[PDB]
Formats: sequence, structure tokens, C-alpha cells
Amino acid sequence: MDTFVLDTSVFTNPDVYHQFEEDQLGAIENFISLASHTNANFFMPTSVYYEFTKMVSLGDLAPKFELVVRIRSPRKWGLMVPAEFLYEFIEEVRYRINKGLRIAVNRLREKYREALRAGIIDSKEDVDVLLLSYELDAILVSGDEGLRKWADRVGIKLIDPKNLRYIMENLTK
Amino acid sequence: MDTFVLDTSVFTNPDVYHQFEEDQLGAIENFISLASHTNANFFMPTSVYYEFTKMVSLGDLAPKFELVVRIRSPRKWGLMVPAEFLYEFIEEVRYRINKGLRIAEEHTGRVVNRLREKYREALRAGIIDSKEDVDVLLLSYELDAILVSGDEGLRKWADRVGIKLIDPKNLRYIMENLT
Amino acid sequence: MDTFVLDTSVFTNPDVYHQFEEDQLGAIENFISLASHTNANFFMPTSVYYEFTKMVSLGDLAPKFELVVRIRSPRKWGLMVPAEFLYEFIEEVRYRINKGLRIAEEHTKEVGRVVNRLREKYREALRAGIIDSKEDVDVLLLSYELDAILVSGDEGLRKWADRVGIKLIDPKNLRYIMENLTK
Amino acid sequence: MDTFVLDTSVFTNPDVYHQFEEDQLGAIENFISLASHTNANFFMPTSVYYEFTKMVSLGDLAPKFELVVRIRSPRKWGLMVPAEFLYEFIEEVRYRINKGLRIAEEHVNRLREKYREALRAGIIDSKEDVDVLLLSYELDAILVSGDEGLRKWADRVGIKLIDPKNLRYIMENLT
Amino acid sequence: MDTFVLDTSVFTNPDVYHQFEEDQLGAIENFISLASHTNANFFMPTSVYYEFTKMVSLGDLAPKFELVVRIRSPRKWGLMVPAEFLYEFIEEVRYRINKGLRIAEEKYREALRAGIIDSKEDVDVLLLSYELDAILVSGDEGLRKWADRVGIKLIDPKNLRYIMENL
Amino acid sequence: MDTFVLDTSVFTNPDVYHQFEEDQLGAIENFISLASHTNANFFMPTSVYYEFTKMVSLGDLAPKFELVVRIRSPRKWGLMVPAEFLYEFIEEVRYRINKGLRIAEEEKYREALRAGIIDSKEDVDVLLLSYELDAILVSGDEGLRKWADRVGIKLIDPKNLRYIMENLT
Amino acid sequence: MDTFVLDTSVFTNPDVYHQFEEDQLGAIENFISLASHTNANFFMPTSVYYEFTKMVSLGDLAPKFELVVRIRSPRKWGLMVPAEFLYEFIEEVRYRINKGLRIAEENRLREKYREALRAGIIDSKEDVDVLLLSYELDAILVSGDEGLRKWADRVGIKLIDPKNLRYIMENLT
Amino acid sequence: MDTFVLDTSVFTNPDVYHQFEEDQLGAIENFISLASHTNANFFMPTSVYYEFTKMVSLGDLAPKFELVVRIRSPRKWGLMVPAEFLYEFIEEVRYRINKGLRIAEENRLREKYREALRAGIIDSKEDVDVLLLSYELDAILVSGDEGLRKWADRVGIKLIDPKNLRYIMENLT
Amino acid sequence: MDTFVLDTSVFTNPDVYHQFEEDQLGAIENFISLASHTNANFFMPTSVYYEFTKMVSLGDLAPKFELVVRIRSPRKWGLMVPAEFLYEFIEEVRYRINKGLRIAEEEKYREALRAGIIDSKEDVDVLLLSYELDAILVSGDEGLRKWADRVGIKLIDPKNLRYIMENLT
Amino acid sequence: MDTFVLDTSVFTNPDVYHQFEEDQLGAIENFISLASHTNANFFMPTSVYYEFTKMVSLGDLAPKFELVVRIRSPRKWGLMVPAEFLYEFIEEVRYRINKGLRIAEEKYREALRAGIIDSKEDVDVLLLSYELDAILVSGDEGLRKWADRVGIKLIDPKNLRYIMENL
Amino acid sequence: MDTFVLDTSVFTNPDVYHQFEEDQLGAIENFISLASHTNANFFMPTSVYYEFTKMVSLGDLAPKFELVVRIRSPRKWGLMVPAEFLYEFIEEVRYRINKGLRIAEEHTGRVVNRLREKYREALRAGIIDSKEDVDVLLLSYELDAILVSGDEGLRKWADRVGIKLIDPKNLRYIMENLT
Repeated sequence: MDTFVLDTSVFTNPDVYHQFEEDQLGAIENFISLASHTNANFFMPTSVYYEFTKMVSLGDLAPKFELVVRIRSPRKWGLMVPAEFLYEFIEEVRYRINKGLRIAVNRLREKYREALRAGIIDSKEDVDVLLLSYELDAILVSGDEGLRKWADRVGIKLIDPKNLRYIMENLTK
Repeated sequence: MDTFVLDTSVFTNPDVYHQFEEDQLGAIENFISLASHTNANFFMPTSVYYEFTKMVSLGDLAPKFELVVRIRSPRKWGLMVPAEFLYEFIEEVRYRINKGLRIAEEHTGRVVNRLREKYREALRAGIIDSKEDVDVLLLSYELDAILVSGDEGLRKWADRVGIKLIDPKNLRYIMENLT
Repeated sequence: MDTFVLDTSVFTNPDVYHQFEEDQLGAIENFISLASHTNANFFMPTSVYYEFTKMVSLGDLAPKFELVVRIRSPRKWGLMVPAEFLYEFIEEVRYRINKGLRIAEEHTKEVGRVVNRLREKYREALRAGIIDSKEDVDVLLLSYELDAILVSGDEGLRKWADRVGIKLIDPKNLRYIMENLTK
Repeated sequence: MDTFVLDTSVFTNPDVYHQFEEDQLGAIENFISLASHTNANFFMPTSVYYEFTKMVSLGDLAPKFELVVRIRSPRKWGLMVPAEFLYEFIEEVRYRINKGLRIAEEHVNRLREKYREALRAGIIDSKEDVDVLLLSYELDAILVSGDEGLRKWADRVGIKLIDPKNLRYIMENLT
Repeated sequence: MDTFVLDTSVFTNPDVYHQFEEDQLGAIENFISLASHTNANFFMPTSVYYEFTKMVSLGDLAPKFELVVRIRSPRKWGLMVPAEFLYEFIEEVRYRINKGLRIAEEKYREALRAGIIDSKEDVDVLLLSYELDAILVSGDEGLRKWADRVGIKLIDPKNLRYIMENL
Repeated sequence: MDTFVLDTSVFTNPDVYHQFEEDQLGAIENFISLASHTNANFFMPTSVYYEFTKMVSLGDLAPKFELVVRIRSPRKWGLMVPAEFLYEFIEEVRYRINKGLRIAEEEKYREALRAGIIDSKEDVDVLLLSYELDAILVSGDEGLRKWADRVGIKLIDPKNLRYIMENLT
Repeated sequence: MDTFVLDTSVFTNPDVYHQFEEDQLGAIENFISLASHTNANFFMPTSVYYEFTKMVSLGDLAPKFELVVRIRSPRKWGLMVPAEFLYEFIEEVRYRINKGLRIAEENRLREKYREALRAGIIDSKEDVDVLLLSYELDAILVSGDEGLRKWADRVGIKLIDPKNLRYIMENLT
Repeated sequence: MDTFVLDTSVFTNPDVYHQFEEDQLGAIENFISLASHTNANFFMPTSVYYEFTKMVSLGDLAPKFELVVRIRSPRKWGLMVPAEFLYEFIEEVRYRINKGLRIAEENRLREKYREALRAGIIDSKEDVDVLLLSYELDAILVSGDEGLRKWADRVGIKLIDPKNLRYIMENLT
Repeated sequence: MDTFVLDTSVFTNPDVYHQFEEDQLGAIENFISLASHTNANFFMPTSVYYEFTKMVSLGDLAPKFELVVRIRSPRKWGLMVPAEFLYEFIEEVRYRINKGLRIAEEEKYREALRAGIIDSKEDVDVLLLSYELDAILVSGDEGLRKWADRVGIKLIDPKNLRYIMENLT
Repeated sequence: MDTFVLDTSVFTNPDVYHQFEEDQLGAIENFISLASHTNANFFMPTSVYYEFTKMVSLGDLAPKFELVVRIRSPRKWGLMVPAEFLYEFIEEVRYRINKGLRIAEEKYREALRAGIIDSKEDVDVLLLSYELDAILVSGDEGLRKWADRVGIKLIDPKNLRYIMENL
Repeated sequence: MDTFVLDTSVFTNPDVYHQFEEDQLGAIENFISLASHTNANFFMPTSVYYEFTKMVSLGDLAPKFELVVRIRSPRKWGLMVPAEFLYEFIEEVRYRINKGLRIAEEHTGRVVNRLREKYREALRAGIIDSKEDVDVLLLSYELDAILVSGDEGLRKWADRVGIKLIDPKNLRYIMENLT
């Protein structure tokens, strides 16, 4: 039975969520409905779910979302990663900060200070996503191309996020 | 099938128990009834159950409650925790004591004497709550269970150490979808 | 050769340090001098040495002390303690916070400002009971890791050390022990 | 026999190097001379040595330095660090970026580059931090550093430490 | 399926056996009947069963009892307990005897030699419970507090009938 | 080099201490002096040393004693004993209580046993320490050394302790 | 399913075999009959079966008995017993002979005393065989001899009252 | 350096002790004297030393003997012997008693026959103790009893001719 | 399900094959027919089957026989036997040679032993195969089954083979 | 230092012992003298030494011999040989006896019962050599060819004196 | 100290042995003399030594040679080689047989009969040489020794499988620098 770990970008990037509906809230609702009738487990890291809720107001959808998408933390005890992964994470932080810095009087340096604090949060989400995907042996669904490139050098299973609805449909119990 | 370890706050904090009914005994009895018809195991550490019985008089409910919610002790023999966990526990005691000390101070010859006994009850309960926290975490770890809490402090420790969690406000909803 | 882990109390409790000299700074300086000519390794946890520097001002003694007493952190990686040590610590915490409350109140057994001064002396008591509990863990873990003899003076810590199988000495005989190991 | 892993700050922060000489190039030279007669091993990560050379021109000292201080890379092959360490590293990056900008903030076109530079050096110094810790862990060595934030981290992880102000002193008490 | 290890106290302390019947022999008889029709294994240490028979005369009930409640010895070969457990046992002996002599008011020499027999029962009970991963059913506060320190599964003995019924 | 774990009865039973001197305090003092020159390690469990101090007032000898005979606790962390040893302990408690009860039979019944428990806890501490250090158990108590024999702990005649100490410089 | 290892005494001591029938060969035949319709495995050591056959003639029953009661040797190849067990066996030899010696006390006196201890060691070798086989198969020892059952208990072998063997077999069909 | 485990028979059988001196207590004293100046460790099981003391009074010599010959118990805690060894011990009991029984054949007849087999099992328990201790220390067994030495050989314990013990000790000073 | 390793003597000793039929070839044929319907695996070592074919001419029965009783070699690669078994083998050779020598004593001395060696090699092949498969050894030879007993291999009375086969559909 | 395991053939076959002396008792005597002054351990299996004493009467040489040549049994507990070795032993027995009867020309029954005694010696020799990691000294072609198949260290027995001398 | 395993070709190929002297027996005896005063162990497989004795009559030299060059058999009991090695051996037999077949052909009613016996001696020696090669490699591996050969074919197999090598022409020089 296929397990998936979802990124923040799955429901915040329009290129991905448009497959459910053009509205954000409507796409999320459609996803939740479909997730009930599909033979799949969905997961999302605690940290990622937190940032998703800061961006999108789910309200009455939250409990249904939390029922179909299990929110687990990847911080297992005694989990060890090889030293190499540590060094690759450093490169991911570089990517994240510099990407945020590109998109940025003194609203250029409280923009800039906000960009790097977001860049750290995005990196701590990336590692949470990968670790959880690794632990569950799950398929990582993510609109962030930079994350997906890293999930490959590390050998995590992937899907084209644009085909998530399609995949889900062809697995209905 | 899903396993849950319940904290004391599941049935003592109104924000959580109101999903079952509006009376404490009503909520407990509604929970027990539903637990019978749900495909799930429930557990509560011995220490947590003890404090729960001091705060609430179950009476005739106790045997039914003890049947649906299994009371186990998490004090395993060959169990080992990393030295990290030990240091994290010290921070939880700090959190517990200082939160309990805030609430003593705020309520605030004769006024000096009610304040000393109010600060002793703040610390002693702060330690009791910290020992319960550990019991809850260890049991959750051992059974690979979903910790149902409500005490934001505990839930955030549970998260640091990778224990499974749920929003306690959605407990009834989850139970209803596992019948 | 013998290895020792030192508590704060070895140089702050007068019943212990008098063996070197009657003054505090004099006792510490005398200890350092003797430690140089003794065939023994001395250690103190980073957390404990920090509290020792907050209570006593070593000044020019610091570098000599830091040479004879090695200041190491016991927070090794993958160190695992059994789960019973977790519960025994919960109990030391209790003993500690309580001993302190005792002195807070018992010291304050003694306008309305009285209430605020009592409020502080209670606050200070728990904050220092948690600092002394963290010290206690640090001391035991360091003693365990090095297989060292714990020199304390604190009854509460030594009782715990004994429960967990850590080697102990009478702190009052430290100078004597050191003298019978000269190189 | 004692082993030490040196940080850049040992020879770039004056508060540390003054124990050898007031002069930077003289402190380094004095250190090198003493290291020859000291019963100790010295090490410095490859990345750390690279940054040290970009700040200080050693010239004819380089070969003597490279003989007394062995320049090794900690990027071993089967090394596994706990997942926790990974999260600790993220916090170290936060500390170093935020320390860099606090410096930057104080001194429009010059500001955008003073802020790029703040965080590119912030990442480089975080990579140096990891290199230093991993090498210290691998060799079971005593980490000598002037940076507070690195020395604070070397404690959470249990790496052996020294007051850098006492380095000369320690070296002298080992022949 | 839930396994259980029974103490002597289950059928000798009236507070516990009254749930089956007011009569002692009738409670045992009722328990055995119910045990047949419940999806649960029952066990009792050799040493505990011996003392139970010295106190209660079962007569024709014995073979039915021995069929529903399996009598095993916990003395498996190569079983190792942590040194800590050994020290905790010493404390249990202290508890057992001190209680016993309170009760003295030749009756000192019986309060000792019974206090140790009760201690040997306690160990046999805990070890068997540990080995089978069973739920310890016991009236005795002291045994149940020790069982808890060592992480053995417990039940309120007063709800034994109720639990059996719901299986 | 030879390691020894000492019981309480080494310095509290006259049959054993007479080899050092006729006086108790003098035998202890003679032992301490001889221990300093001897090529052997001496040890005594914490619990055993405590009871020894309650019986004998060492005074100024305590620091010299605590230098020659090292007072360790045998309650090591990951230590496991076979379940059989646990059952052997129960028999030792019976031996100790019944011996203490015979002598009582002339509050002296209540403390005939409370001492019997303390003596049994000491016995365990002595055996475990002996096991851990792979040491020779020196004890005058018959019952303890007969147990020590069942569990394969090395033994000596306590009456020959001085002689053995002398044959090791 | 339950497994049992049988002693000689289960069919030679009258106090146990009377549960099947009053006559010895009749009891054996009833047992065999019942064992066929029982949901249980029966075993007896080779050495024990040999002495059983030297005491009872059996004849016609032998092939039926050998079908229901499997005769195995417990001398497994890599079996290790604790040194302790070795000492315990010396005590069992003592018990076995000194018993034998009580009967004898009731030339021929020598010829009775020699015969007493030679049968004593044969019975000791039976005891070992029985315990080892019970251990190997994790079987319930059905004996009748108190001394063997006391030993079996110290060693933690599963036991039953031999007087209830028929009853147990009946409740497993 | 060479290690030896001694039997009772090394100082109770005259055929062996005569190499030291004709008198028993004189031989023991010479052995003790020589053992002091020998580069070799000597050992004897607790059970063996006990029976040795019940046969020879010794007295004055005891502390010197206990210094040169270390009296250890071989009942080590985690010792495992193969099941095979257990069977071999049953044969040793047989040998030991049937021998004992030959002497007896030469009331009192009973009191001689009881005494014969009680000493036989005591000697069997000695044999085990000796072999186990020899095994544990990797020591050379010095016996005098042929039956024990035959066993020691089947088990692969190191052996010496007891008649050459003095000679061996002399060539190690 | 039950597995059996068969010796040569199962079909070459009349005391054993008479249960199937009075004729040799008829007993073998009856056995093969019964084996097909029985819920049991049969095996015979390669070496044993070779000698069986030299003694009895199976003709058209061979393919049916080789279908019901599987002919395997027990010379597995990483197989190790304890050194004791090696010494036990030496005693088996002595038994086999001396038995063959008694019967010889009436080139019949030279081949009294050469057969004794072949029979000893067969014995080893039989035991090793039985050990490997955890099979029940069926053999009429007294000496072999008494060895099989010493080494803990499962056994049956060969006289009851038909009866056992019948009680397994 | 080089350890050696000696066969009977070392002191019973004249081709080998002639290097010490022409006389048999003198060769043994000479060997023992040299053995004392050479930096090498010597060993011989129990079974081999027994047969050696049945053939040669040593008398007063025995204790000196037993001091220089340690007589151990190879029957260590738990030693395992590969199944292959077992089959190779069968072949050795075949070799030993077949040789033996050639020689027959009651003398058939002795050529067998000696052929097996020689086989049991062969195993004892190889196992001891294996256990000690020793050099096997043997006159017998057949034993030395087997020793070679199993990877045991060998020497030419004719050069034994020479090797001892250079140590 | 350095250990060496010698091939048959060390003393039979002149290009190698000429470093010691110009006569075969001269070279062997010079080698033996030097081997006595060098801090090095020498070994040769039993099979290799056998073939060496067939080709050269050592006589009185044999005991001295056997003392300096230890003749061991590499047929270890628990020794395992990777299945690669097995396939590589087949290629070595191909090399050996085809090299030996070339030399038979080249030398080349009566001519047919000397050619059949010349092709049988080419194969049978080709197998003998292949078994020697394996013995040499296995012994070298077991002792972690330096293979001294000269047979270019063997040296190139030895290299594929990571055995230590030396130029055989420098053997004397190496021995001289280890005195």
C-alpha cells in the first residue's frame, strides 16, 4: 500500500494544486475527499503542517485534513545519518538562503532579514520531509524542484506532483 | 490498529472533554461508551491514572474505565534512554515548576502564611506533573502509541522526541471514524 | 593512576577545604600546588566549573587550576543510561528543590514588601535547586564515563552516587590521599 | 599523547594570539617554534587552513606550519552522525548568519553587498564549525577555538575543550 | 489472547473472591466454570499452588482447577535478572516479615517462617509473570507495588470476573 | 596482583583478629600498617564498612583504613545475576534469621531478625563485590563462605590472612 | 498442541495406571486407544522404553504403542547443559540409590545390594534422558516418581499430576 | 608458567608420595618445601582438600600447604558443559561404586556396603570438581587414580605421570 | 510431514521386507506403490542406492523407486561434525570389520573387510543424511541404529514401517 | 618458537632415527639430550606414546622423554572438523589396512586390528598438529600425504636433527 | 620482517638465477648461503618444490635448501576464495595450455608419432603449471608474502588479485639490503 509524504508546496503552489481546483481552499477540500476513498497513507511532518497552517486558514477542514494526512515528527531517537548527508544539508541551506535573497530603503533589509529567517525555516522543513520520507519508505510529493533534486541524490522515491490526483484515482479501494 | 496513551488533561481540561459532553462525568461516560465500539486500544500510565482518580470521583465508572483504558506502568526492565532525554527532562521540570509558580503568585501577618503553603503546593505538584510527563512519554514510546494530551508543554516535548501526536480536540472524531 | 571528579562543594564547603588552609583562596591555591606533584588525574564538569567561578573569584589562579583540573563535558554522543536512572534523577530533583525550600522558608521563618522578598527567596531556591540537580547529573555521568572517584561532601549526591555504583572517597581525607600518591 | 584541533580564530583573534607575540606573523612563528619542541599533535581541517591562508600571508612559514599542524579532512567514509546533530547545525547557521548581519548593520548599493557578504561568510564559517567538530570527534582531540558559539556547541556534543588563552601555557608543560 | 498469573490472595482474600460467590469453595467453583468459557490462559506458580492447597481443601475440584489454571515453575535455566532486582527482593522480605510480626500479637517463629514463604511466593509470581508477559492478579498491596516498580502488567483483582466475562 | 574483599567479621571475630594482636583496636592498627607494605589490593563494600564503624570506633585510624582498604559499592549498573542466585539468597536469609533467633531465645526478637536482614544484605554486597573484582573473599562467617563456595568465589582461611600478607613483601 | 514425555512409572506404578483400568495390560491398551483420538503428541526416551519393555511383555500392543508414543533419543549433538545441572545429577544419583538401598535392607544380601545400586544408576540415567527430552521438546513431564518431579521443578520443566492424565487427554479431543 | 591441579591420591596413594619420602607427613612436608622454590602454580578443589584433611591430620602444615596449593571451587557461574560430559559422568559413578563394591565383598556387611557407595559418590563428586577446575585453569592434572586419568584423557585435559611429579618440579626452578 | 532415510537392509533383510511381501522384488514393488499414496518423503544416500542396485536387479522398477525415494548425497559443503563423531566412526569400522571377519571364518578374508569398509562408509552417509534432513532412520542393522541412538538421530522399528506408512493416508 | 608433533615412526623406523645414532635406544637418548638444549616445544599424542612404549622399552629414559616431549590428547571438547575430513579418514583406514594384509604374508586378524590402531594414531596426530599449529614429523608416506591434503605443516624427518641443531 | 614465496622459475629460468652465479647449482648454493644471513623468511609450495626437485638434482644441498626455504602446503582448511578467482583460474589454464601448445608446434609415418606425444606432454605440463600457479598464489595470500616469479603470466595474475610482487632480477639486491 503506497505511502506519501507531502510538502508545504503541494497545496500552496498553484501549478500543483490546480489539478484539484482553481481555488486554494477548494483544492484542499477536494484532495481531502479523494484521500478518504483512496488506498493510500498520507503523512506530513509536524513542522511542515505548522507552516502550512500559518499560510492557509483551514478552519473546519483541519480535523478532516488531520484525519487523512497523519502529522508525524521525524525526530526518532538513535536515528543516524551518514556524515555525507550533513554536508549535503549545508548545501541545501545555501540554496534556500540565496533563493530567498534573490526574491528580496530599510524595507530592503527587513525584507532581507525576513528572507533568511524564512530560508532557515524552509531548510529545517526540507530535512524533516526527507527524514520522514526515509523512515517510512514513502514517495515524496513536492512542488519544490530544489527539494526533489536532493531527494534523488539521497535515493528517496519521487512522483511528479502534477500527477498526484491521477495516481490517487488509479488506487481507489 | 491504532493505540493511544491518554494524559490526565484529556478528561480534566474542559477545552478537550467538551467534545463528549458538558459535564465532566458525562464526558467520561460518553468516552467509555464510544471506546467499547471503536477499533482502538487505549492506555494510561499507572501514575497518571492515580492522579486522575484523586481529581475525579469515578465510582461505578472505574471498572468500565479500567476495562477500556488499560492502566500499565512504563517502568521497563531493560529499557535505556539516551543521555539527551535526561537533560530534556530537567528542562521540563523547569517549565512545570515555573508555570506552577506563576499561577501561585498571581492569585496572591496572615497573607505570608497562605503564600508559603501555596508555593509548596506549586513545586510539589510541578514535580508530580513532571514524573507523569515522563511516564506518558515512555509508555507512548514503548507501545508506539499516539499521545493524546492537551498540555501544550508535554506535546512539544513529545514532538522533540518523535512520539506520535493528535489534536486532543479531534479525539471523538477520530474514534468515530474507526468503528 | 587514580582519577577524581570534583564537585563545587569540595572548595565551597568549609568543612572540606579547611584541610588545605583556613582561607578559601588559600585552600584552592594549596590544592593546585599539591595536585601538580601528585600522580592523579583531576576533572570537573563544565557546568560545575562554571558555578564554581560564579561563587569564587580565582583571578590569576584560573589557568593553573584549569591545568591541574581538566574541565570536560559529560555529554557524550550515543551515551545511554537505563530508564531507572531517569527515575532516580526525578527523586534527586525532589530532594534538592525541597532542601532549598527548607532554607528559603526556614531562613525566612523570620510593611507588605515582606511578601515580595519571600517571593524572591522562593524563586531563587528552586532555580538553584535545578542548577544543583543538573550539576549532580553532570558529576555522576562524568564519574561514570571516566570510571573516576567522586569527591563531593554533599550528602545527597554521595548517597545517589552510592546507589548507582560510583566510586567514592571521604572528602575530608582528600589531602591525605593526594599526599600518599606523590611522584 | 595530547592532540589538538585548531580553529582559524586561534591565530586571527588578537585576544588569543597575543600570548605568543603582539605581532600576528610573530605569534604564528612563535607557535610553530614551540610546537616543534612540544610533546603534542596539532591538526587543522583542510577548509579551516584554506580560510586561514586567505586571511594571513604565511609565505615562508607555510611549510613549517604544515609540518607542525597536520592539515586533514574530516570527510571520512563510514562516518555517521546522529540526526540530532543535523538540527543542531541548523541552529549554528542561524547563530552565525545573525552574528554576521549584526556586524554588517552597523557600518544602499554598499549595503546590499555588505549583506550578501555577511551571510556567505556566515555559511562558510558554519561549514568550518562542522569540519572542526567532526575532526575533533574523529581524533578524540581537544578543540582550541576563540569563537564562543563554536565552543558552546562543542559542549552540547561532548568534545574536549581548552581555554585558548592558556594554549602557550599548556604547550610549555609538555616539554 | 490475554494470559494471567494468579496469587494465593485471589482465592483466600474475601474482598477479591466475593465477586464469584460469598462462599469460598463456591467462588473457586464458579471461577473454574467461567475459566472454561473464557478466551484466556491462566497460570499459577508451583510454590503458590502448593500453599493454596494447604489453606483450602479442593477435593474433587483440584483436577478441573489444574486443567484451567496451568501450574508451572518459573525457575527457567539461564534466566538472568538485573542485580537491582536482587536488592529490591531484600526490601520485599523486610516488608513481608515486619508486617507479619505486627500480627504476632512460637507465634514469632511462625510470623518469620511464613513471611519468607510469602517472599518466595512473590518472586515465583513475578518471574512467571515476566516470562509469560502475563497480567498479575493479586490482592496484596505490597506485591502489586513491586510488580509496578518492575513493569509487570496489573489488573484490579476486584474486576477479574468482569474482565473474564468481556472475553 | 592479589585482591581481597573483607567482611565485617574479619576484625570483629576474635578467632580471626588475634593473629594481628590480642586487642581489637591493636589488631586493626597492625593490619593497616602491614597492608601499606603488602603487594595486595584490599576492598570492603560500603554497607559492610558502615556496620563495621557502628561496632568499632576507629577514631584517627579511619583515614588510614580508608586508604589501605578501598570502600566500593557493588551496585553496578548493567550487572545481571542468574535467577538461581536470587533463590540462593532466600536460603541465606533463612539461615541468618534462624541463627539470630536461636541466640535471641534466652525487642530482642524484633531485632534478632532486623539484624539478620542487615547481615543478609551485607552478604550479597560482599559476594557481588568479590565477583566483580574477581577477588579472594576473607570472612570468618561459616555460612557466608559456604555460600561463596557454591557460587565459585575464591576463598582463603581467614586465620592465615597475616601469613599470606607477609608472603607478599 | 500439547506434548508429553512419559516415564516408566506412568504404566508400572498402580497408583497412576488405575485411572485407565485395574489390570496393567488393560490400562496400557486403553491409553493407546485414547491417545489415538487425542489432540496431543506423546514421547518416551529410548532408554525408558527399553526398561519399560523389560518389565512388561506387551507383545501385540508394541506397534500400536510405538505409533502413539514416539520413542526418541535426547542425545542431541550440540546440546549444552549448565555445570549446575551436572551437580544436581549427582544428588539425583544419591537419592536414587539410597532409596534402592532401603528395600535391600529388608550371598543374597550382597546380590540384593549389588542389584539395588545397579538398578539405581539405570534409573538415574533414565531421569536425565527424561528431563533432557522434556527440555528439548518443551513438553509436559508425566512421571509418578516424586524425586524426578522435584528435580523437574527445580529445572523448570512443565509438570502435570499423573493421576489426572486420563482427564487431561479427555478434554483435548 | 605451568599450573597443576592435584587429586587426593597424590598424597594418599603410597606409590606416588614415596618419591618425596617414605613417611606420609614427611612427603607432604617435602612437597611443600619444594613447591616454594618451584616456578609453578598449584591448585586443589575445595571438595578434594576437605576429604584430604579428613584422611590426614596435617595440623602445623596446613597454612604452608594452603599457601603453596591454592584451594579454589570450580563451580563457576556461567560454565556450560556439553550434554555428552553429563552422560560420561554417569559411567564414572558406575566405575567408582562397583570398585568400592569389590572391597566391601571381602549388620557390618550392610554397614560396609552402604559405606562403599556413599564414599563412591563422594569420590565421583571429587572427580568432576577436579576435571572442571583443570579445564577452567588449563592445568595439568596430577592424579594417581587410573579411572580419573582415563576420563581426563577422553575429555582432553592435560596429564602427567604422577610418579614423575618431583622430577618435573625439580626441572622448573 | 514425516521424512525417512532408508538403509540397504530395509529391502535386503527378510525380517524387514516380509511385511510388504514374501518375495524380495514383490516387497519392493508393494513398498513403491504404497509410498505413492503415503504422505511422507523418502530418501536414500547415493552410496546406499548404488549398493542396493548391485545386490537387487530392479529392472523396470528403478524409475518408480527413484521417484518415490529420492537419492541424495549428504556431502554438503560447509558441514562440520564434532571431533567426537570422528572417533565414534572408528569404533563403527571396528564393529563392521570384526562382524564381517566372524562370518568369513568358515579372498574371503580380503573381501570380508573391503565390504566392512563399504558398509562403514554407507553408515556415515546414512547418518549424515538423516542429520541434515532431520529424518527418521529406518534400518534393520542393529549396530547402525545403536550408533544412530548415541548421536540423537530419530529412529523407528523397521518391522513397523508398513504400519506407519498406512497410518499416514 | 617452532612446535613439533612426533609420530611413532620417528623412533621406530631406522631410516629416520639413524641420524641420532645407529642404536635404537641410543638414538632416543641422543634426541632427548638435544631436545633439552633446543629452543623448540615437542609433543606426541597420548595414543601414539602408548604404542611407542609397547614397542620400545625406555626404562629410566621415560621421565626425561616425558619432560622434553609433552604427551597431550587431541580430544578437545567442541572441536569440529568439516564433514570432508571424515570421508578422508575412511580412505586413510582403507590405505592402512590394505597395506597391512599385503604384509600378512591369526596374522590377518592382527594386520586388521593393527591397521585400525594405526588409523586412530593418524587422526590423533593430525588433530594435535592442527590444534597446536605444529610441524608434523613422520616417517610414514601415507600420513604425510594426508597431512598435506589438509594443510598441516611438514618437515623431512631425515633432517630433524639438523633443524634442531640450527635452533 | 619480509616474507617471500618462490616459484619454480626463480632457479630454473637463467634470466633470474644468473644474478647469483652462472651455473644453476652455483646460483642455488649462492642463494642458500645468502638466505642464511638475511633477515627474511622464504617459502615454496609443496607442489612447486616437487617439480623443482624433478628438474634439478640438489643432492647434498636439499637439507640446507629445505631449511632456508620452508616448504608448506597452501591447502587450508577453512579457506574460501571468491567465485571470481575460480573463473580467473580457467583463463590461466587457457594461457598455460596455449603457450605450451605453441612451443610443441614450433619444434615440429614417423613425424606424426612424435607430434602426438609432444602435444600430450604440452597439455599435461600445462595443467601441472596451472596447479602450481594456484598453490603459489594461495600460499602468497595466506602468508601475505611477496611473490618472486619471473613467469610473466603468473605475475600478471598475481597483480589482478592484489598479491605483493618484486622484480625477480632484483632478488639478490633486496636480500643484500636486509642483512
